[PDB]
Amino acid sequence: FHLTTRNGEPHMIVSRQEKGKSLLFKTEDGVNMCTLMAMDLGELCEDTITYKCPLLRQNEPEDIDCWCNSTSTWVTYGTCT
Amino acid sequence: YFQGMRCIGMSNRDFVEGVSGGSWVDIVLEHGSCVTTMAKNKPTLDFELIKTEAKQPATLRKYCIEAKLTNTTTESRCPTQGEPSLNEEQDKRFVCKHSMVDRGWGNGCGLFGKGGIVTCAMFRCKKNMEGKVVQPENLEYTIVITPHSGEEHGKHGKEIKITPQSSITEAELTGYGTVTMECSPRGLFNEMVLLQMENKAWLVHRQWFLDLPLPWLPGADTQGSNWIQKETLVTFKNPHAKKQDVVVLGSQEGAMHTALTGATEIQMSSGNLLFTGHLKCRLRMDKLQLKGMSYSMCTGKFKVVKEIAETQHGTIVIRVQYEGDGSPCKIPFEIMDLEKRHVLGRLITVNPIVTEKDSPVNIEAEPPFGDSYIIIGVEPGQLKLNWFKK
Ligand SMILES: *[C@@H]1O[C@H](CO)[C@@H](O[C@@H]2O[C@H](CO)[C@@H](O[C@H]3O[C@H](CO[C@@H]4O[C@H](CO)[C@@H](O)[C@H](O)[C@@H]4O)[C@@H](O)[C@@H](O[C@H]4O[C@H](CO)[C@@H](O)[C@H](O)[C@@H]4O)[C@@H]3O)[C@H](O)[C@H]2NC(C)=O)[C@H](O)[C@H]1NC(C)=O
Repeated sequence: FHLTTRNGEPHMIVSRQEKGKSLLFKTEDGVNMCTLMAMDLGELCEDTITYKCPLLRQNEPEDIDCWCNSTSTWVTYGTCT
Repeated sequence: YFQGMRCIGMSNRDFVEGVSGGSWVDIVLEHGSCVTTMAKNKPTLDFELIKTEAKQPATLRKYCIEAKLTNTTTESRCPTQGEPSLNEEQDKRFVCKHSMVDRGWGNGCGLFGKGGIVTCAMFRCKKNMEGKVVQPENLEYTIVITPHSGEEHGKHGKEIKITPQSSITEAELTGYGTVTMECSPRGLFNEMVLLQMENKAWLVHRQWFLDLPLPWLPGADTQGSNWIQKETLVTFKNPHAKKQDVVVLGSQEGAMHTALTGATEIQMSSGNLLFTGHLKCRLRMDKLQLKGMSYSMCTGKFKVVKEIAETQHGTIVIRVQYEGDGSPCKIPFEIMDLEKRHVLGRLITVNPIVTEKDSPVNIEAEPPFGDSYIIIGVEPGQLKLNWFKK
């Protein structure tokens, strides 16, 4: 994925080929691992969606399909097939 | 096939003549009909209103009937943290919505409760329709003035365009001079809009049009991106802690075509709306004159080219062909009683003339009711046709 920035926070641009894999990237705070469970993750196209993957410390995820373990990260992917 | 034939062939034809000399003469013009004016020593003329169109009418409002969405972005906050915001909320191209959604430990919040959430998506119109308001004051009427000469033949009638703001018109008729005329309308727009969907249009009510549940832009807009009421073509689904789906409705063209059942359809061409106008005109002929006084009377033989035809207006069309020499020459013609003592009836195609030898010429005449003699040419071989008008 392409790692960029959104208002100073990390921002991942995820493509279809990355469906199902842990998204790792180094940060000043160490290695950040974000988990992406987006069922509608498709090919990158004009139909993108963008939202935040919150930092989860010691809590099961609820009503979300993206979260990270060290730093809250923004995510963007396309839904085209 | 000849000059003046069109009006002769029309069932709605008025014959107008003035009771004075050099005075104005009033005529009424309607689409589909014509007027034949006649005057002593002046050529007979045919008038026909052929087109009434609005040019560059003002656009009242543009409506989006099909749109696409891109750039969906969602921002949400924890309970007790206030309303979230996105820069896109300032960008007029985006449709946004603020909602509340359950938040808690499972999604990054230290407290269970409802948090504010906001979602935006770029709105892009893919197809729109237009509502226009035609100013009666600027409708353009096209009138064709044809010299009723019966000249077979290049020889197209004089076309003139006027609006209710035009001043008196001085139309030139090649070889006859000029005829002056003024016209005034007689309506529909204080209250009806003209909706244009693709390249059809419809006459619709102002308020109905202004109440349509669709995104719009005021007429003045040339930018076309800051649509108003975007939410009319958009549905924000129930939000989740960190994201929310936004879906755009499908094209509303079919919905419009349906809502436009019974509405008066208005024809249009080259982007202009066409209507069927009604004119009242006054015309003066003091500047017109007969063509060909310089000519002399034919003294050859003519031959009736075809079968004499009866018209819907109590007249007849005699197609003759000059077989003599000495043309352009004036065609000798007279209608009399069986004894050839008195002159009866009259010509509608005044002062008939042969421009070229063996190019038949059509003549429209009005025989008196009953029996008469149509004397064409002068002897040797003068034509003496018996006619019975019923
Ligand atoms: C969130 O999760 C990510 C990824 O899951 C965190 O980064 C990861 O953190 C792991 C530890 O939590 C780290 O494991 C290490 O394993 C080896 C370290 O040795 C350990 O030491 C103890 C003490 O003796 C031993 O008992 C035992 O042997 C342990 O294994 C080690 O070999 C480190 O290795 C390599 O990491 C990458 C991945 O293989 C290699 O490419 C690289 O060359 C190193 O050699 C590993 O350090 C795990 O690998 C690490 N993964 C990363 C950084 O991608 C992240 O820190 C977490 N953050 C928070 C805040 O929770």
